[PDB]
Amino acid sequence: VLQKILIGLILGAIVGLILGHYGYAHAVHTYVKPFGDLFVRLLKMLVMPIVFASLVVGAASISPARLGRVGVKIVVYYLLTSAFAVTLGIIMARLFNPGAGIHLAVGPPLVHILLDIVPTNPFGALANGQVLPTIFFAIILGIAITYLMNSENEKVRKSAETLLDAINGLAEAMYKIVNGVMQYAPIGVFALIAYVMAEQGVHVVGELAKVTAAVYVGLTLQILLVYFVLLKIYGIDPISFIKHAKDAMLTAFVTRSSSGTLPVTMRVAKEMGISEGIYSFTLPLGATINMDGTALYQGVCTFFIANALGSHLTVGQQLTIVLTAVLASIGTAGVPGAGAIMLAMVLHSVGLPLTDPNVAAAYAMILGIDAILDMGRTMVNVTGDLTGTAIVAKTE
Amino acid sequence: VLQKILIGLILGAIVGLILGHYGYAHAVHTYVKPFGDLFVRLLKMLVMPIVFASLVVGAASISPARLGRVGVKIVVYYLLTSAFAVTLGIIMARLFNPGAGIHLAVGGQQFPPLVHILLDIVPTNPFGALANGQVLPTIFFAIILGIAITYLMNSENEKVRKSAETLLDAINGLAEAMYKIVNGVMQYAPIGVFALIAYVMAEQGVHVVGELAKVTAAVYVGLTLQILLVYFVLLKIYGIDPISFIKHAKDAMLTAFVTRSSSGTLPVTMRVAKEMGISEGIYSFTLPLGATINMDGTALYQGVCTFFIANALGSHLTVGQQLTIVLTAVLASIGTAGVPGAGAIMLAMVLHSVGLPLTDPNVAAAYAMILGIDAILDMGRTMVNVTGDLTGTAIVAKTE
Amino acid sequence: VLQKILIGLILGAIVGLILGHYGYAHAVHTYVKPFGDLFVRLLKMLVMPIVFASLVVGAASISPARLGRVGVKIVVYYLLTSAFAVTLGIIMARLFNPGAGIHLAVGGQQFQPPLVHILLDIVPTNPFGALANGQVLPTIFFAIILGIAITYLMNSENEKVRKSAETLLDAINGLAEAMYKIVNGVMQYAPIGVFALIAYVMAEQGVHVVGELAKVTAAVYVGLTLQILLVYFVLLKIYGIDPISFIKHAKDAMLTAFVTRSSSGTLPVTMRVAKEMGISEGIYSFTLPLGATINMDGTALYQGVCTFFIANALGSHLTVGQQLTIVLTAVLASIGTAGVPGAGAIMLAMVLHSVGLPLTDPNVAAAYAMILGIDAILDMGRTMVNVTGDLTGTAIVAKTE
Ligand SMILES: N[C@@H](CC(=O)O)C(=O)O
Ligand SMILES: N[C@@H](CC(=O)O)C(=O)O
Ligand SMILES: N[C@@H](CC(=O)O)C(=O)O
Ligand code: NA
Ligand code: NA
Ligand code: NA
Ligand code: NA
Ligand code: NA
Ligand code: NA
Repeated sequence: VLQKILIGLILGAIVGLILGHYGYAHAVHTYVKPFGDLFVRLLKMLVMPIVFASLVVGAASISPARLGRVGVKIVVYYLLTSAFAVTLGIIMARLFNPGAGIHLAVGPPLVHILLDIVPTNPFGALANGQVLPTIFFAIILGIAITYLMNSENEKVRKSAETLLDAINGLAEAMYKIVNGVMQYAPIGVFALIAYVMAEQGVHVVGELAKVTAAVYVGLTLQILLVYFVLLKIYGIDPISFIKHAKDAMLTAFVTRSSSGTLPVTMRVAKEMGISEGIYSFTLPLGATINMDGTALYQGVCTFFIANALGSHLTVGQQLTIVLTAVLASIGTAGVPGAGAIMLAMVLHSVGLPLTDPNVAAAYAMILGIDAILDMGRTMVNVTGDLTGTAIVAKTE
Repeated sequence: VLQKILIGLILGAIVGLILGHYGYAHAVHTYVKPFGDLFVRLLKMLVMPIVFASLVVGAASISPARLGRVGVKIVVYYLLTSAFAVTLGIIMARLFNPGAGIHLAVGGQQFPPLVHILLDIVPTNPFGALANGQVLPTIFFAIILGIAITYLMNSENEKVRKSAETLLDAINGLAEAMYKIVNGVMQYAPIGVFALIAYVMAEQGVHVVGELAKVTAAVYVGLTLQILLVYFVLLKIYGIDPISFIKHAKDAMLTAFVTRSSSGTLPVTMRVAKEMGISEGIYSFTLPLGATINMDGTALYQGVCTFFIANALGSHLTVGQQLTIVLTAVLASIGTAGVPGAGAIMLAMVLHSVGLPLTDPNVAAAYAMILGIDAILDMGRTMVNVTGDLTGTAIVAKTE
Repeated sequence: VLQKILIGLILGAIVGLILGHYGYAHAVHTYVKPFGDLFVRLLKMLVMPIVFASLVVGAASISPARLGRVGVKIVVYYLLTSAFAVTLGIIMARLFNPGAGIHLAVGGQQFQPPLVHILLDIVPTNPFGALANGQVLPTIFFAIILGIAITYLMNSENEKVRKSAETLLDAINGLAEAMYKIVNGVMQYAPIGVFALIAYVMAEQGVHVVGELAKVTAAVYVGLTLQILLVYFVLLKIYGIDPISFIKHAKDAMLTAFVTRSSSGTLPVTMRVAKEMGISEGIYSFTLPLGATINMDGTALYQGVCTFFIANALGSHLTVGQQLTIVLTAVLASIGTAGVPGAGAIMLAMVLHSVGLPLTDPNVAAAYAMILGIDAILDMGRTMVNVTGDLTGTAIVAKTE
């Protein structure tokens, strides 16, 4: 069964939590966290081909619409889900008030980012991660192929259908393998939370426990208040959605890599019957743009620091968190650290840099339990993609 | 229309030239030169696949000849076109005499095994070579693959011949698809172009005065006379209509001028070779090769710079052994890469050949004057570097 | 003919040996060793595709067995071949006793991996990366996984799935095939390539094989010869395969491996000898690349006979007892040692700190620098046996399945 995951997740959360309370953070890290990393190694392996392949073959569907409309749909969808997510985490940090005790001890060109979506060598872009420029190209290829196939010349249309196939052969094959790599997941998962529990979990106490609640409640309320709602309204069964997306949420949670989860996310989109036309473009894009769980986490962390330091958090202009949280979320990468790291950009937005070494002394507190906040946050980052995809998949 | 390029090129050259006279070199650079770079990003994207694919499928044609003869032809073609080009630039710099005023201010200054270059043509990992630019080793391998494919298809075993034809197809699928795209990316060209000369005009253009204007003339007149005196002529004699050639190569010459990347123009140069009906067997090998070997417009620029410096410093430019420019210019040209600066950079090698290095900090004070308007000289020089590939390809395409 | 190789190897060994006795180590290196390197460049070129392709198509054959059994077989084969090889080189260095004269001159001086963070590295994180940056091993791991997913994709109820899948599998074979076509052409260069390659090593390190260095060399090559006759010829004979047909077939791989000293660079030529002696891509296209970095038999001997050379010149008792700890670590070091044309030297260090005599104690570091003075001589021999052991094992296991 795939409750062997929950058997691993629960057993591991427990076995983990215990062993780290007894100073064996290092019996774990040296002994258990390779099996958790192995699992990840595998899932990374599949991300590059599965993404490329499935997007070329996902330029099956209509050039100007689908893509055009679907992009714009999903983009618009993504923005509002994220712009909401922070506001929800603002409200969570006005509710829980994480910062009384005084912070104890002390001690990119934007444009030259947009241009970087258009690769300069697509084999480069392939061989060095780089989902986003890959996406951009994989699309352009898959479209040129469509047009090649409706050529009058039938040597053109011969080879073109040829190519398009092998590419699908691959995309398909990746999907075949994401099934096998899921067998490891119970062990993979067990080992992964075993670590984070026996490590940062035995540190979630006092005001750190306070902030953690303010996050995860916010994350829960993102789902029920936004996803379940937006699903319900759009006529899709929320509860069927969860049942199907169980596998991606668990990987995303446990891995904390949105980008690492992508194959498993994409195979959940396949096996809930959406078109490669949609999912194979919305998913990778969203996998780095729709960080809903980050925008909450960042909105609730800006507050945590500005409370321990005791600014008024502008009773007025804290929309400039909301704004910058969005912006930072969009920027934050899909690796299992960067929301912390990027939180900085929404901090210098509220005017409290990691230079004023009390700020830097709270932020370092936060960072002490990031991988805890990460799991939750990540899982919601991914879910937001599936929701959005699914919603837009039903609109088209 | 593709006169929207000329509408962009002329509007941009003007809008540019003006704004840079009014100290807005930075309103441009921050606001207009991304659109120009976007265009380039795109064209870079295509170069790697288009080059690889088209050459494997361009090992359609006859193994020993075609390739063999065509290589040798185009190589021989390339050498003499370049060896001429410098001599034409020598004559331009004896004509215009760019160096009376003494290289005034001093102080603002500047800092390969040959064999371990030839060996570097044979790649050690063809996916490496692919994923890291590297046209030349790619070419080498793409050929070798394209040939092994031909031979695989005439195998007695028909599972061998099944899969082989299969592979060769998808590869063509791609090569084809790239060509489809170089058509789309051409749509951007008018904006792309407008922005790209908007920059160079509003930047180094408002600096082309006095003896800098003098050297520019002696280059561009030399570049014009490379066309009329060598291309138009070598085209006419070989029976191809010059004026149909220019009409067809209007797109590659405009990209190359505006981009200044020989190598970045390659897809558009290769889709001009296709749509003037030459064989992938020829063009998909002569074009990439020449795109980094047949720098004619460089060898002129370098011959006419060596003279500009040795005039401002006032050496006799050896009344006798300035053939050692001619020789080294060739050698430098061959070497100079297809990126949008290196003719300047490489000019150094022909300077230390005439015996005046960038150490003697008056030399390095002229050479830094030159470098002040290089992108002006680059547009010109680059366009001629590409044209010379088309000319030679076309000429040799007609001989075979 | 392919005796134009032997005509080049012999002419070159001679022309080389002579010119380096007359201080023209640099007339050679500047003039002859490019043609030797060109040859290598080419063979490198083919390695990546040939390996990848042939393994995906090599996941023709049965998923659970073949692979399963063949792996375990070849793995088990490999261990014992190597574990023997050192013991043979132990015995060679008890026989020839290379270390009387005290390590003269001190002051040559060199400096001094997480295992688990090696195993994890076999599973690539981006297969295009792995491909584009050498990295045979993770490539293997993935190429298999691909080739198997392909097999299963082809027996799908959906026949659009089974359409494109067979499509893909074909082009991949188109390539594999095409590489093999080319390893034939690149063999044409071999006589020149070979001539130039030994021309170098002879006119360079060969005019240095004198005295105790000649002593150790003998103790190596005799050990290497006796690895063949005593182990290969034997294990071949017993398994019913004709040794002398095997040698006839593997003549081309052995000569490249010897002359190139790159086990990994020889791989196309080795893999095309496996093809043209009629083994399945199912076997050879997995056992050959794996072994090309794991089955270093000629290394484990060289390393066992080098530990002894140094421990003799320094005069330790070489533990009359626990020198099995060489045997053990030599295996481990052999397994680790890469297929590039130096690393047995470099890795010998790990079996030295195992016997407790590091390159810090600068007389150790003054012997090890003597060894290294003639490594490329020991390398040719050692390497060729590293490859042979792959063919032997492949062939043996190829006949078992
Ligand atoms: N690990 C997170 C990123 C973050 O920490 O912000 C994710 O992939 O969603
Ligand atoms: N940018 C030129 C090189 C040069 O300026 O010499 C070209 O690529 O053609
Ligand atoms: N050159 C050897 C490695 C070594 O010298 O240990 C080989 O490839 O087999
Ligand atoms: Na996401
Ligand atoms: Na993000
Ligand atoms: Na050129
Ligand atoms: Na050049
Ligand atoms: Na080996
Ligand atoms: Na090894």
